[PDB]
Parts: sequence; C-alpha cells; structure tokens
Amino acid sequence: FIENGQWEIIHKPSRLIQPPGEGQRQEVIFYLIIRRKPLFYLVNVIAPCILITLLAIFVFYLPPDAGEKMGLSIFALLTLTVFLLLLADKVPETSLSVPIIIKYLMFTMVLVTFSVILSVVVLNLHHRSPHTHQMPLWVRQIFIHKLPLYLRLKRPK
Amino acid sequence: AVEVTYFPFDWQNCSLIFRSQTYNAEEVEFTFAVDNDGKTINKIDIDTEAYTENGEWAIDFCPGVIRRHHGGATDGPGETDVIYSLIIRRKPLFYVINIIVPCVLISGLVLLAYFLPAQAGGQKCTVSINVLLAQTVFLFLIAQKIPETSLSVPLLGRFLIFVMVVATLIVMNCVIVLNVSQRTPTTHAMSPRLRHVLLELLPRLLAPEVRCCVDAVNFVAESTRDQEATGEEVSDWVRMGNALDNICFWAALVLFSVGSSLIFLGAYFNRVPDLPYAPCIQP
Amino acid sequence: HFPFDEQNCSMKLGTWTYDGSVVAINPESDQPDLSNFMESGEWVIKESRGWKHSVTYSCCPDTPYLDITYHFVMQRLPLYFIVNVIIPCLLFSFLTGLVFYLPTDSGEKMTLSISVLLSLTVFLLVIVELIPSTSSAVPLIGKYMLFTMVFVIASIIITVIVINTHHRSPSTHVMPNWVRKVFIDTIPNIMFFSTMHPEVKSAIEGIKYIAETMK
Amino acid sequence: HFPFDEQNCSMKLGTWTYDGSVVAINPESDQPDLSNFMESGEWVIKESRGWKHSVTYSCCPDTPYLDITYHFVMQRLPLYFIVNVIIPCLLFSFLTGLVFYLPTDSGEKMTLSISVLLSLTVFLLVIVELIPSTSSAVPLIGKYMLFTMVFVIASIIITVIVINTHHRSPSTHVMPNWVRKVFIDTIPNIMFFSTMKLIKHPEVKSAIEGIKYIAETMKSDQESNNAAAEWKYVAMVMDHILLGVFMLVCIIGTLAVFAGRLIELNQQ
Amino acid sequence: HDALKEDWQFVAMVVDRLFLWTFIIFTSVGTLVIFLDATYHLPPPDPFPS
Amino acid sequence: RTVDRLCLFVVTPVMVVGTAWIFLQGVYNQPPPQPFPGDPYSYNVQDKRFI
Amino acid sequence: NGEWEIVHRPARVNVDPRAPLDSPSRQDITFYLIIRRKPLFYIINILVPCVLISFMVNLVFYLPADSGEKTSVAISVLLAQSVFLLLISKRLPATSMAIPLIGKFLLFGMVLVTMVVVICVIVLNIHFRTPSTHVLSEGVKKLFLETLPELLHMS
Ligand SMILES: *[C@@H]1O[C@H](CO)[C@@H](O[C@@H]2O[C@H](CO)[C@@H](O[C@@H]3O[C@H](CO[C@H]4O[C@H](CO)[C@@H](O)[C@H](O)[C@@H]4O)[C@@H](O)[C@H](O[C@H]4O[C@H](CO)[C@@H](O)[C@H](O)[C@@H]4O)[C@@H]3O)[C@H](O)[C@H]2NC(C)=O)[C@H](O)[C@H]1NC(C)=O
Ligand SMILES: *[C@@H]1O[C@H](CO)[C@@H](O[C@@H]2O[C@H](CO)[C@@H](O[C@@H]3O[C@H](CO[C@H]4O[C@H](CO)[C@@H](O)[C@H](O)[C@@H]4O)[C@@H](O)[C@H](O[C@H]4O[C@H](CO)[C@@H](O)[C@H](O)[C@@H]4O)[C@@H]3O)[C@H](O)[C@H]2NC(C)=O)[C@H](O)[C@H]1NC(C)=O
Ligand SMILES: *[C@@H]1O[C@H](CO)[C@@H](O[C@@H]2O[C@H](CO)[C@@H](O[C@@H]3O[C@H](CO[C@H]4O[C@H](CO)[C@@H](O)[C@H](O)[C@@H]4O)[C@@H](O)[C@H](O[C@H]4O[C@H](CO)[C@@H](O)[C@H](O)[C@@H]4O)[C@@H]3O)[C@H](O)[C@H]2NC(C)=O)[C@H](O)[C@H]1NC(C)=O
Ligand SMILES: *[C@@H]1O[C@H](CO)[C@@H](O[C@@H]2O[C@H](CO)[C@@H](O[C@@H]3O[C@H](CO[C@H]4O[C@H](CO)[C@@H](O)[C@H](O)[C@@H]4O)[C@@H](O)[C@H](O[C@H]4O[C@H](CO)[C@@H](O)[C@H](O)[C@@H]4O)[C@@H]3O)[C@H](O)[C@H]2NC(C)=O)[C@H](O)[C@H]1NC(C)=O
Ligand SMILES: CCCCCCCC/C=C/CCCCCCCC(=O)O[C@@H](COC(=O)CCCCCCCCCCCCCCC)COP(=O)([O-])OCC[N+](C)(C)C
Ligand SMILES: *[C@@H]1O[C@H](CO)[C@@H](O[C@@H]2O[C@H](CO)[C@@H](O[C@@H]3O[C@H](CO)[C@@H](O)[C@H](O[C@H]4O[C@H](CO)[C@@H](O)[C@H](O)[C@@H]4O)[C@@H]3O)[C@H](O)[C@H]2NC(C)=O)[C@H](O)[C@H]1NC(C)=O
Ligand SMILES: CC(C)CCC[C@@H](C)[C@H]1CC[C@H]2[C@@H]3CC=C4C[C@@H](O)CC[C@]4(C)[C@H]3CC[C@]12C
Ligand SMILES: CC(C)CCC[C@@H](C)[C@H]1CC[C@H]2[C@@H]3CC=C4C[C@@H](O)CC[C@]4(C)[C@H]3CC[C@]12C
Ligand SMILES: CC(C)CCC[C@@H](C)[C@H]1CC[C@H]2[C@@H]3CC=C4C[C@@H](O)CC[C@]4(C)[C@H]3CC[C@]12C
Ligand SMILES: CC(C)CCC[C@@H](C)[C@H]1CC[C@H]2[C@@H]3CC=C4C[C@@H](O)CC[C@]4(C)[C@H]3CC[C@]12C
Ligand SMILES: CC(C)CCC[C@@H](C)[C@H]1CC[C@H]2[C@@H]3CC=C4C[C@@H](O)CC[C@]4(C)[C@H]3CC[C@]12C
Ligand SMILES: CC(C)CCC[C@@H](C)[C@H]1CC[C@H]2[C@@H]3CC=C4C[C@@H](O)CC[C@]4(C)[C@H]3CC[C@]12C
Repeated sequence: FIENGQWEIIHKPSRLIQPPGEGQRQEVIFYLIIRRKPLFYLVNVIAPCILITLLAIFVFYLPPDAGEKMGLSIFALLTLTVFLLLLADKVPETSLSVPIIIKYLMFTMVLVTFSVILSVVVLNLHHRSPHTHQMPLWVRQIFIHKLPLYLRLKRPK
Repeated sequence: AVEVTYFPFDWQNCSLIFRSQTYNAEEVEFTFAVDNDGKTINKIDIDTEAYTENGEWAIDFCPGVIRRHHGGATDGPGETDVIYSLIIRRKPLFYVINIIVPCVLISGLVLLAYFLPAQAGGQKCTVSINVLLAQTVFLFLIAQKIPETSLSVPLLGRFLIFVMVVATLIVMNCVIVLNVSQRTPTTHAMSPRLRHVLLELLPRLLAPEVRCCVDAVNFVAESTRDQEATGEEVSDWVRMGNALDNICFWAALVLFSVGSSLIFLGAYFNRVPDLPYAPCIQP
Repeated sequence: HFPFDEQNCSMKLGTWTYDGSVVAINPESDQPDLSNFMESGEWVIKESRGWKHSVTYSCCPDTPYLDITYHFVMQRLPLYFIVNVIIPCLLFSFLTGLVFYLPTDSGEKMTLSISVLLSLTVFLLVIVELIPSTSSAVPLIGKYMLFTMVFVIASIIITVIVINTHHRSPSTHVMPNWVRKVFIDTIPNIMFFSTMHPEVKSAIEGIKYIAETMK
Repeated sequence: HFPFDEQNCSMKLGTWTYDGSVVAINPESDQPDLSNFMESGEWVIKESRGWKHSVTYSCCPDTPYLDITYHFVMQRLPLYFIVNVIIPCLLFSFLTGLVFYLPTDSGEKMTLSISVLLSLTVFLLVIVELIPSTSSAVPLIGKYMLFTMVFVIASIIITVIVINTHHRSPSTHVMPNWVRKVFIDTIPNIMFFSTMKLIKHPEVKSAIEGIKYIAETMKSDQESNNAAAEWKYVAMVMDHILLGVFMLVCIIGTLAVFAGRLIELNQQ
Repeated sequence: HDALKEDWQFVAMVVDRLFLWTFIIFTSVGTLVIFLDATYHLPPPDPFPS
Repeated sequence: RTVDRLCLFVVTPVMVVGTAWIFLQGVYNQPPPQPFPGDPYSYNVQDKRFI
Repeated sequence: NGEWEIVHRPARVNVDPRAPLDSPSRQDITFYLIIRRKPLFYIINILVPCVLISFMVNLVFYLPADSGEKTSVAISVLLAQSVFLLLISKRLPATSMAIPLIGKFLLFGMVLVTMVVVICVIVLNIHFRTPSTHVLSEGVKKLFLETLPELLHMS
C-alpha cells in the first residue's frame, strides 16, 4: 500500500444502503475516515505566529526613549500579513465555517494591532508636553500612588 | 499574438482562419452567406439578444475576407481560405482600480520627502526607500499579469520602471540633502562658493583667587561664544539644505508629472482605428 | 455587490437540428429537480425554475424553434471573504488614524504610516489571490480596498504636513496671524485638556552675555 | 548566458519499426519549410537545417537505421528580462552604495540598507518564478542576483562597523595611534581637501569652588568632545572611501557579468 | 519643567507595565483556548456514531 | 554595552554551530553504494552475472 | 535531467510467495531509479541568501544602542526569513514524515532571530535607565562594569 504522507486512515468500513422502504436502487458505500498529519502547518505557520506574538508582548518592555516601539510592532504586523499570504494558497475556500488556524491568525493580528495602538498610547503619554498638558489629580492618584504598588514598580525617592 | 505596447489600454487583432483541410480552391471554393435582404454577411454574425459581452473584452469590429492565393504556375493548384479579424478592445477597469491608481499614489508619495526636515527624526529616507519597497511589491504583483513577450515593453512595465527610477533618484537626492544639512564645523569646512550659490544667488535668480575666578568666568563666557558660533554655522548649513530641497522638489515634481503624463497619453491616443466597417454588434 | 452578490445563471437547452414542427420538448416540471442536490459551501440556491420558449423567425414562419431555459438564482455565502479580506482591511483602516495620536517628537510617525501602507500593499497581493479579477464593474470589496488605500495615502500626506508644521523654526519661519487666530484661539475653545580691572569687566560682560544668550 | 542565450534544439524523426533496408527516408529539402512560420514574441530562428544520418551497428551490419534530424538555432529576445529583472537589480545595486554618503547622525543608514535588502528579498519571488529551476549551470542573471545580494550584505556589515566607529568616545575606547596615522594624516594627503581635520563665610567659598568645578567640568567635556570628533572624522573618512569603493565595484560587477556576452553578440 | 516631565514619563512607564501584564494574560488565555480546542479534536472512535 | 558583548559571544557561536550541524547532515547525504541494502550486487553493466 | 542525476538503476523480477499463482499480484518486474538532486539552483537562489541574511542579525550586538536601529534590523531579518519560508512553502508537499533540512534551518534561524529581538529589547531597556527610573546597585556595577569586561577583553 502506498501510504499518504498527509493522511492517516482511521476507519475504512463498507455498507450496503437499501432504498427507503420500481426504480429504487441500492448502494454500496465505502467510507474513508482520514486524519490529517499537521506537522507542515505547525512548522510553517504556528511556530512563526507564536514567535511574532512573543515579540508583540516584548514591545511593552521597550523603553519609549529608544524610539523603536512602532518599528517592532508594525513590522510584526507586516510579517503576519506575509503569513496570511502563505496560508492563502492552502486553506479551503468554503464559507460554512472558519478554519481554526485562520481564527488563530486573526487573533494574532488583532493582538499585534492592539499592541500598536497601546504603544501609541504609551508614547503619547511619555512625550506629553509638561507646559501644555496639566496632569489631572485622578491620574496622579491612580497611576503614581495606587497602581505602582500592585505592579511592583517602586519609584526611587 | 498580443501586441503588448499599450497594455492594459490595448486593443488586439485576433484572426480566425477557416479552410478546407482536404481540397484546394479548384475543388472547393468559399462564398459568404447572405441575409434576408440579400446583403452579403462578410463578418462574424452575433445574435444581439443572446450575446453577453466578455467581462474584459469588447468586440469592436469583425470583418471577414475570402482570400485566394498560390494560383501561380510555379505554385500549382490555387488555395483559398476565409479570414475573420476580431478587433477587440480591453476594458482596463480592473488594472486601473487595483494596480495603476494605488501604484500612482504610492509613487507620488516620494515627493513628500522634500517637505520632511533634514534632521535625525525627519524620516526622509524612510519614506523614500519604503516607497521603493512598495514598488518592488507591485513589480511582483504585475509579473503575474503582463505578457511574457519581448517585441516591446508593456505600458504598465514602462510606468513601473519609470517610477522606480524616479524613486531611486529622489532617494539619492534625499541622501545628498541629509549630507549637506548635517555638516558640523568640527568635521566639515564652510564652503563659501556653495553658500553664495544657494543662499545668495539662487533666491535672486529664482591675589590668585580673584584672578582664577575671573579666568573661570571668562572661560565659561568664551565656551558659550564658541557654542553660539558653531550653532550659527550649523544654522547656515540647514538653510543651504532647505534651499536645495526647495529647488529639487520642483525638479522632481516636473520629472514625475511629465513622464507619467507622456506614458499615459501614449495610451490615450491608442483608440481602435476608425476602420471602414460596420460595428460587429449593432447598437 | 461581491462578496454579497446574487447571481441569476441560466441553462438554455434545445434540439439543435430539429425544429418544433418535428420534435416538441416540454418541461417535466416547472422547477429543476433538487431532491439529490449536494449542498454547496459557497452558494445557496434561493430560487430555481424552468421555462419553455418558442421563437418564430420571419425567414421561417412554419418552423418554430423551441427551448427550455432553466434558471437558478443563487446567493453567495460571504463568510470566507468577510473573514479573510474585510477584517484585515478594517484593521489597517483603524491603524491609519492612530498616527494622529502619535507625537511628532517620537520620531516614528512616518514609520507607522509608511509601514501600514506596506502591510496594505502586501495584503493587495493576498486580495489579488482571493478576489476574482474582472473589469465589468468595480466590486464592493474593491471599492473598500481602494477606499482604504486612499485613506492611508491621505493620512501620510497630512502627517507630513503636520511634521512640517511641528518643526518650523522661528528664525526662518514666522507665524501668520491667521494661523494664530484659527489654531491657538478659535479651535482650542471647541475642545479642551491643552493650554496656551579690565578682566573684571570682561567677566562681568561674560556673565551678562550668558544671561542674554539664555534669554 | 541567460537571458542572452542561444539554444540549438533538434527534432529527430525516423521510422520506428522499419530499418533502412526496407524503408528509406530522404529529406525533401536541405532546410525546414519556414514559409508559413508565425512570428515568435520570444525567440528568433537564426538558422535551421535538416540532416540525414545512417547508423550501422556491428551486431546488425545489414540493417542500417536511418533518421532525419531537423535543428533550429534560436536566439532569445531578452527585452522582457531586461525590463522586468535586470533594471530593478541595477537600481538596487546603485542604491546599495548610497548609504556611505549618509551621515551617521541621520539615524537612517541601517534603514536604507535594510530596506534595500528587503526589496531584494521581495524581488527574489520574481527572479525565482522567472528564472528556470535547473542546476546544469548558474544563469548569468542569477550570477548578477547573487552579486547584488552579497554586496548589500557586505554594505550592511561595513555600515554597522562604520556606525560603531562613529559612536566611540573616550569613556569607552582610546584612539589607537595607527588609526590616527592612517585615517587623519595619510589618507587626506591623497584626498581632495573639503573637510576639517566675608570671604570666610562658607557660602562664598562654596560659590568660588563651584564656579571652579564648573570650569573644570566644561573643560573636561570639551576634551571628550574633541576625542569623539576625532572618532567621527575617522568614521567619515571610512565612509567616503567606502562610497567610492562600492560605486566602483557596482560598475565593475555590472560590466564583468554582462559585457562579455554583450560584446560577443555585438561582434557577430 | 523636568519634574513635571518626569511625572508624565513615570505615568507612561506604569501604563506600559500594566499593558505588558495585560497582554501576557490575554495572549496566554487565548492561545491556550485555541490550542486546547485544536488538540482535543480527536477522530471518531466509531465510524458510525449514534 | 557589556550585556551586548556577552550576548554576541554567546549567540553567534550557537547560530554558527547549529547552522553547520544542520547543513552538514545534508552535505554528507548520498545514496548507499548498493541499490538494495543487504544485497552486495551493484546491478551495473560492468558486473555482468553470467550463468 | 537538469535537476536529477541517476546513481543506480536496477531491474528486478519480484515474485510474491504469499499471493496465489492465479493472482495478478504474484509477479512483477520493477525498474528502480535512485536519483540524486543537483542542488546548485537551490543553493545559489535560496540557501546562500537565506543563510547570510540570518547570520547578519548578529551585527545588531555590534550596533550601539544610541543608533536607534537595532530592533528594526532584527525584525527586518525576521521578515526576510518569513519571505524565504513563503518561497519554500510552494515547492514541497505538506508531508509529516520529516521537517525539510531548509525548513529545519529556517525554523532554527527564526527562533534565534526572535531571541535576538528579545535581547535587543532588554539591552535597550537597560541602556535608557536613569536615576529617576531605576536604582543602579553596587553589585550590578561590580558585575557588569569591571569583572565581565576584563573577562570579555572589552576595551
Ligand atoms: C433569471 O433569468 C431568467 C431568464 O432570463 C428569468 O426567467 C424569466 O422568468 C419570467 C417569469 O418570472 C418569464 O416570464 C414568463 O414566461 C412564461 C413563458 O413564456 C413563453 O411561453 C409563452 C406561451 O406559454 C409565450 O407566449 C412567451 O412568448 C414565451 O415563449 C409566460 O407564460 C409567463 O406569463 C405569465 O406572466 C405574464 C406577465 O406579463 C402574464 O401576462 C401571463 O398571463 C402569465 O401569468 C411569463 O411571461 C420569462 O420568460 C423568463 N425568461 C427566460 C428567458 O427564461 C428569471 O426571472 C430571472 N430570475 C430573476 C432575475 O429573479
Ligand atoms: C546544432 O546541432 C545539430 C545537431 O543536432 C548540428 O547539426 C550538425 O551539422 C553538421 C554540419 O554543420 C553536420 O555535419 C554534416 O553531416 C552531413 C551528413 O552526415 C551524415 O551522412 C554522411 C554520409 O553518409 C555520414 O558520413 C555521416 O556520418 C552522417 O551520417 C555531411 O554530409 C556533411 O559533410 C560536410 O562536412 C564534411 C566534413 O567536414 C566534409 O567532408 C563535407 O564535404 C561537408 O562539408 C557534414 O559532416 C552534422 O552531421 C549535424 N549533426 C546532426 C546530428 O544533425 C548543427 O550544426 C548545430 N548548430 C550549431 C550552429 O551549432
Ligand atoms: C461519515 O458519513 C456517513 C454518511 O456519509 C455517516 O453514516 C451515517 O451515520 C448515521 C449515524 O450512524 C446514520 O444515521 C442512522 O441511521 C440509522 C439507520 O437509518 C436507515 O434505516 C432506517 C430504518 O428504519 C431508515 O428509516 C433510514 O432512513 C435509513 O435508511 C438510524 O436507525 C439511526 O437513527 C438514530 O438517529 C436518529 C436521529 O437521526 C434517531 O431519531 C434514532 O432514534 C436513532 O438514534 C440514524 O439515523 C446514517 O444513516 C449514516 N449514513 C449512511 C450510512 O449513508 C457516518 O456516521 C459518518 N462517520 C462519522 C464518524 O462521522
Ligand atoms: C528503493 O526502494 C526499493 C523498494 O521500492 C527497495 O527494495 C527493497 O529493499 C529491501 C532491502 O533490500 C527488501 O527487503 C528485503 O527483502 C528480502 C526478500 O523478501 C522477499 O523474499 C522473501 C523470501 O524468503 C519473502 O519471504 C518475502 O516476503 C519477500 O517476498 C528479505 O529477505 C530481506 O530481509 C532481510 O532484512 C531484514 C531486515 O530488513 C531481516 O530481518 C531479514 O532477516 C533479512 O536479513 C528484506 O526484507 C525489499 O523487498 C525491497 N523491495 C522491493 C524489491 O520491492 C530498495 O532497497 C530501495 N533502495 C534504497 C533505499 O537504496
Ligand atoms: C533569548 C530570550 C532570553 C534572553 C535573555 C537575555 C538576558 C540578558 C541579561 C541581562 C540581565 C540584566 C542585567 C542588568 C540589570 C541587573 C540589575 C537590575 O536592574 O535588575 C532588574 C531586574 O532584572 C532585569 O531587569 C533583567 C532583564 C529583564 C529580564 C526579562 C525577563 C527574562 C527575559 C525575557 C523572557 C525570556 C523567555 C521568553 C522569550 C524567549 C531590576 O532589579 P530590581 O527589581 O531593582 O531589584 C533590585 C536588586 N538588583 C538591582 C540587584 C537586581
Ligand atoms: C488585422 O489583421 C489583418 C490580417 O493581418 C489585417 O489585414 C491585412 O492587412 C495587410 C496590410 O497590413 C494586407 O496586406 C496588403 O494587401 C494588399 C493587397 O490586398 C497589398 O497591396 C498590400 O501591399 C502593401 O504592403 C506591402 C507590405 O509588405 C508592401 O510591400 C506593398 O508595397 C504595399 O505597400 C499589403 O500586402 C492584407 O491583405 C490584409 N488581410 C486581409 C484583409 O485579409 C488588418 O489590416 C488588421 N487590422 C487592423 C490592424 O486594424
Ligand atoms: C529608465 C527610464 C528613463 C525609462 C524607463 C522605461 C524603459 C523600460 C523604456 C524607456 C525607453 C523604452 C524603449 C524605447 C523604444 C523601444 C524600441 C521598440 O522597437 C521596442 C521597445 C523599446 C526598446 C523600448 C523598451 C522600454 C524602454 C527602454
Ligand atoms: C517614461 C519617460 C521618462 C520616457 C518616455 C519616452 C517615450 C518617447 C518612449 C517610452 C516608451 C516608448 C514606446 C515603447 C514601444 C514602442 C513600440 C514600438 O513598436 C514602436 C515604438 C514605441 C511606441 C515606443 C515609442 C517611444 C516611447 C513612447
Ligand atoms: C560576509 C559577506 C562579505 C558576504 C560573503 C558572501 C560569500 C560567503 C558568498 C559569495 C558567493 C558565494 C558562493 C557562490 C556560489 C557557490 C557555488 C556552490 O558551490 C554553492 C556555494 C558557493 C561556493 C557560494 C559560497 C558562499 C559565497 C562565497
Ligand atoms: C502534546 C499534545 C498532547 C498537545 C498538548 C498541548 C500543548 C501543545 C499546548 C497546551 C498549552 C499551550 C501553551 C499555552 C500558551 C502559550 C503562551 C504563548 O505566548 C506561546 C505558546 C504557549 C507556550 C502554548 C504552547 C503550546 C501548549 C503547551
Ligand atoms: C557554517 C555556515 C557557513 C553554514 C554553511 C557551511 C558550509 C558552507 C560548509 C560546512 C562544511 C562544508 C563541507 C566540508 C568538507 C567538504 C569536502 C570538500 O570536498 C569540500 C566540500 C565539502 C563537502 C564542504 C562544503 C561546504 C560545507 C558544507
Ligand atoms: C557563508 C557561505 C559559506 C554561504 C552559505 C553556504 C551554505 C548555504 C552551504 C550549506 C550547504 C553547502 C553545500 C554543501 C556541499 C557542497 C560541497 C561541494 O559540492 C561544493 C560546495 C557545496 C555545494 C556547499 C556550498 C555551500 C552550502 C550551500
């Protein structure tokens, strides 16, 4: 038997299907229940998505003064777009449901997009003009007095 | 055979040649059929009611001719055939919407580099070289569509190569402007010729303790004086870079506009010629 | 209206060489038989019907030509194109406007905008692989793609204008009165959260000089 | 020599089951009939000829085996590959050298070089889908692609070295004497010169010592800035030399790849 | 001015660390959910289940 | 900068050695000397097996 | 062939003792082709560019933190590796018998480049610390300013 490198045969029964009950006809149906072997997609899609996701997480450890948060986050988005192009050749084209790998890809893209957005928010806070923007008191009380203790951020002095 | 010169704003001349496989002209000859009124139907007939036009191609003309040849004594028995000439016109809407217009806008973006500052945070080269990268992506996209012949260069390819060349020239110019603007007195000398040409000629053409304390104060004052003179020469360098940017923006805009306009006007005068034939599909 | 398009596709069937006077064709039923129809993962047949037609031409008033045309009205299932095409374009469209919340002093405004444009440009390769390429009309998905691209281009242009305004030095450029009236006075009212011995003589002149320079 | 290649393609015809002793084949003409040949948009047939051949094996002396082989010498039309492949490669090769005229303080040298490399990497899709996948020999266009890629990589490496040189300071490194001699002294001698080479009150005493401390501090930072400027000058001299070298190597490689075949075609 | 700028920058740092932890949590939860959904999708024990 | 230098000397040898290992599995990959393992015969016209 | 060299080419008469004599599967003659790929095209067009681009990511350690172009270089190398993976994805079947050698190298290099991006993030985080943000302890100074530099022969 010439075994397929992408499919494993789990079950292979055969059945006689009688007509429901003059022109009626029986059938002999040979069933093949087959499981895909997904090593190719683990190597070529899933692991890159995990790595890109890790980089998207690590954007938030990059200091604002480095001026590199946008570069890393948005080029991670560009890499995810390249992997969407990779998957476009392989996935089924039907519309009765969404493949779980596509769901994971869009989850990762939403994560990277939110990383871009929140990095922009952080940079907006960092580069805020002291002379032009007056700090509200609630911002002080939450983000300088209350929240830093829970995040294990001890401001010197 | 696809005449590629004005692709995608192109029209083609596709031949349908019919002949007897077995018999020569002396054995079998061809005549055109006639309509109800007796008019000879020397063309491709199309039923207007049942005809659905191709999504990309419009049939503008379709004459037919009966040719006889090879009737010479040396040639021997005469041969004949019937040739129909489908003159078809491409509807370029897909290429306009999906390729040409985005490419034109992205290629126009490099002109914006002239308006960014010539400083570390200005990101002039960022814009220029990344537009070039996008143009390379468009080259990949267009490779899957153009014909693969070499009798002439298609218009789409010619325009793409032109905008790539323009972007390369603007990248070089932006590099030169950044080189001129960032010059420091400690590392580069103040050339008076270039300054006169750009900033002057072009706009018109267009008790030991007391002594030690006093020495310290004087040293601080002279350091401040040196800093002010260094910053004034740096300012002169930035003004020279600004003038270079100002002139070269207009130069690059003229180049881009003229080249794009000529390339597309070459297609604008590429209509189907006014042949002495009735339309293939009567309106 | 793609990917939300409806298509009416027909199958005209007739005796090629026999006219109605020698062979008559009649539909078995008014609708095509869909009892053994396999479900599609891309289309839903909303309607189906068979119609007999007879045509008599002037040149042959005694030989009517018959046909039976079966038409199927079908609606596309758009989930594939919604998930794979619309959602990325929407993400890029949302990220386009984020540049105007990114400060100029970051030095990354052009990085963000130009890289969003680059991501959209690669997704154009994706769209060309997924969407059908025809020139009979501009599909709705193509209108959205062109809108997103023009949106990004406009964001880039206006971002360059904002950067140029931010970096305007006072020595070279001078504030017009209309700019001050529009942006520093009228507009900030709508909104809020922002605001607006000889050597001893030499040393004396040096101290006063440092003060004047700082002024 | 792809895409400037010449191909000799043959078509051998013969009676499969009849040998020369029972069926003899003779050419109708010395050359194939090209009277009704449609024009090709990719190839030009320079020469065409039909030759008859007879082969006799030692084990079968009496049964000669005949064939007629029609050969066609074809020259590729290279305009398509020149426009779509060669010119973008030449543009990237030209852009490779422009990093060495960029100032280090611009903060865009790596951006330019890396973006040129990314453009080349995207261009790899085009070149591999257009170039044939065969290992008989390296195509000339493939040689040019490899040359260009290798030299963008070299430019990136040397640009990293130059940027590291520019940022050296006395707080991190000490200028070697040989670097000074080679770059600040010898090379400018063979270069066009365009670049420069109650007093007892404690508060009063504290103020005096403070102004002294300020004076010494700014003197120290002036000396540090001078050493840093020396490093920057060395990096600038290296950058000018590399600009010249990379432009010359770009031209030399572009000629050395193609000009031999181009002259061979021009001389025929 | 430096003190007020430093206060703004410290607020930015605190917000950045909060977003770091939030992204770690959301990433871990979503990735675990998707991966467990994929891993536990096993072939049928019987060819004709009830 | 000290961390950068340490990470250079740690990471570059790892990548070099791993790449060399991965590609050296491929460089010295050739088919076996005989077509069939366990069969010494070469199945070549040079080594004719006369009756 | 322009890609395959024939190494061995045996011919064998195969008889199945288990199958019955009246079965078509009893006897066959098999002609085998052991063929070795000629890797010159793949070498020149993928492996040398891919390997060199992956190796260049080590250059980020020699870039200064003040350059502001470290993580950009590293993530761009990752993007180029992704493009190479896209190129390779079209040329082989999606079999699970083994990871291809080029696939193994690409996975290894992408993991390494991701680690390098993380290291660059950490280095940039360390570089931009100030007294108002972080406390520089005496132990950290002892380890990273004196001991390690003379271990590492730093200037
Ligand atoms: C998708 O595309 C198809 C094809 O274009 C459309 O099909 C049309 O469907 C309509 C019905 O909705 C058809 O109209 C009907 O045709 C019947 C057959 O006509 C033939 O036979 C009679 C003799 O019996 C001849 O006189 C006639 O000339 C034809 O040869 C008629 O019997 C119907 O008549 C009924 O409606 C009219 C309305 O004016 C009444 O006056 C009558 O009394 C009677 O109630 C009717 O005319 C049409 O012919 C179909 N076209 C074709 C080519 O098949 C689909 O509708 C379309 N689907 C969409 C868009 O939803
Ligand atoms: C592209 O590739 C093709 C091959 O596929 C080349 O074709 C060869 O062309 C040369 C001529 O340029 C051929 O050589 C000529 O062969 C003739 C026939 O030879 C057969 O018949 C004789 C007589 O029975 C036998 O002896 C012989 O073995 C063959 O069976 C000869 O008649 C020609 O004679 C000429 O040369 C001799 C020796 O110099 C002189 O003495 C004669 O007077 C005369 O000048 C000649 O030998 C060759 O056979 C072709 N090969 C094939 C397989 O067709 C193309 O040339 C090549 N194109 C290019 C440009 O490279
Ligand atoms: C792979 O795909 C095949 C189909 O291509 C699946 O085979 C089907 O499997 C299901 C479940 O095993 C079968 O459904 C069951 O059929 C039984 C027999 O039905 C026939 O005989 C009765 C006689 O009275 C007729 O009335 C009927 O029309 C059929 O001709 C039923 O007895 C079963 O009833 C059970 O389910 C119903 C609900 O649907 C309950 O109301 C009942 O109480 C009872 O619990 C059931 O309907 C189906 O017939 C199979 N199709 C075939 C053989 O073509 C494989 O299961 C699938 N494999 C996997 C792993 O997914
Ligand atoms: C390329 O691919 C081909 C297949 O397409 C390979 O050919 C196979 O090669 C292997 C090894 O040479 C063969 O396996 C061997 O078959 C021998 C004969 O088996 C037949 O004859 C016996 C007679 O008693 C029958 O019982 C049996 O059913 C068969 O009809 C065995 O004797 C060999 O056993 C030896 O090795 C095993 C371990 O593998 C030991 O346990 C035994 O004790 C003994 O030492 C062995 O099984 C196989 O039959 C070939 N397949 C064919 C011809 O179709 C090529 O080898 C491969 N080339 C490469 C990879 O280079
Ligand atoms: C390849 C990937 C890994 C690369 C690792 C490279 C390592 C490079 C090595 C450098 C270590 C740092 C040396 C200098 C600073 C030490 C002193 C200091 O301020 O410590 C700080 C904490 O420590 C850190 O901030 C450590 C750096 C961040 C680690 C992030 C998690 C691990 C890596 C990411 C996840 C990897 C796995 C997932 C992704 C693959 C602050 O300390 P403190 O709170 O003030 O406490 C006071 C006492 N003390 C000051 C004496 C400490
Ligand atoms: C679409 O394609 C068709 C078919 O190619 C084409 O019709 C052909 O056009 C050519 C001209 O381009 C015709 O050839 C001419 O025939 C007349 C006799 O009928 C000759 O007198 C002409 O001679 C002139 O051109 C010669 C060129 O070699 C000169 O040597 C000579 O001195 C004359 O100047 C010429 O040979 C050909 O007969 C027709 N074929 C038909 C109609 O069947 C048609 O024009 C194309 N339509 C377009 C492009 O709109
Ligand atoms: C580099 C810039 C200036 C131009 C970019 C467009 C290029 C591709 C254009 C400019 C001039 C063009 C050439 C002009 C004329 C001819 C002669 C014609 O019989 C075949 C095509 C050919 C040979 C063209 C090929 C394409 C071409 C080389
Ligand atoms: C793009 C800018 C910079 C340069 C434009 C140069 C113009 C004159 C060039 C560009 C492309 C050229 C055309 C390309 C190909 C052909 C087909 C050939 O059978 C006749 C000449 C013709 C029609 C060329 C005429 C000259 C042409 C229009
Ligand atoms: C580090 C910078 C300077 C880039 C250096 C690139 C070097 C290593 C490149 C340039 C050209 C390359 C060669 C080009 C072609 C071949 C032939 C074949 O057998 C594959 C390997 C081999 C022999 C390559 C080995 C690596 C090579 C020598
Ligand atoms: C081996 C078979 C039984 C499957 C077992 C499930 C394995 C593969 C799943 C279960 C939980 C998963 C982890 C859950 C969350 C994360 C964090 C994310 O940032 C990277 C991936 C990572 C680290 C996942 C890796 C794969 C994982 C370990
Ligand atoms: C370490 C990096 C550059 C990865 C690539 C390593 C490559 C270029 C090296 C590693 C070991 C080398 C092989 C080692 C020894 C031999 C035998 C000799 O006949 C030359 C070729 C050959 C077969 C070499 C080919 C090139 C090779 C495979
Ligand atoms: C850094 C330099 C060496 C470039 C990287 C080279 C990498 C890709 C290595 C990996 C495997 C290597 C090949 C493996 C085997 C051989 C041996 C011999 O047949 C010539 C060289 C050749 C064909 C090697 C060329 C270089 C090679 C392709």
